[PDB]
Amino acid sequence: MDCPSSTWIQFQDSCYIFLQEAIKVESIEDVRNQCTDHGADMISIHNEEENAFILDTLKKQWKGPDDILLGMFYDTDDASFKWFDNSNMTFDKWTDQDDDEDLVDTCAFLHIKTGEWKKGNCEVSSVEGTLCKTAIPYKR
Repeated sequence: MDCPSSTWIQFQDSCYIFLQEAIKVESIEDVRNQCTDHGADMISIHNEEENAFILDTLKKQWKGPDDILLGMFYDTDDASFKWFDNSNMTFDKWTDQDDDEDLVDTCAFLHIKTGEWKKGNCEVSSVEGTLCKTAIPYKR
């Protein structure tokens, strides 16, 4: 087992788990805590392979919402969307959305249906589930 438990789905070189945890999310760092609690961090897409993986995988193993939070945060200083994986956003499935100055009002969620993302950061408490991605040093 590369992954901690069987609820962890191994993909390429990482392990994924959805834990629909209802917690007071102050910032996306708070929601991302749900994952860090498991030694993981929020999901991070570097290819459609990941994007479309999560997409089915979510519903295939776990429940599956219409959209899962991406593990992407909006650094308002850089004004960038960043992966909690701490790696460059080298891939993106951005859909055409409405976008004001700040998209801090919204967060980034990958759409379970199509695999499209929304812009933002989850600085809202309305997050009850995040996908966690942790890499496995076993395959690193």
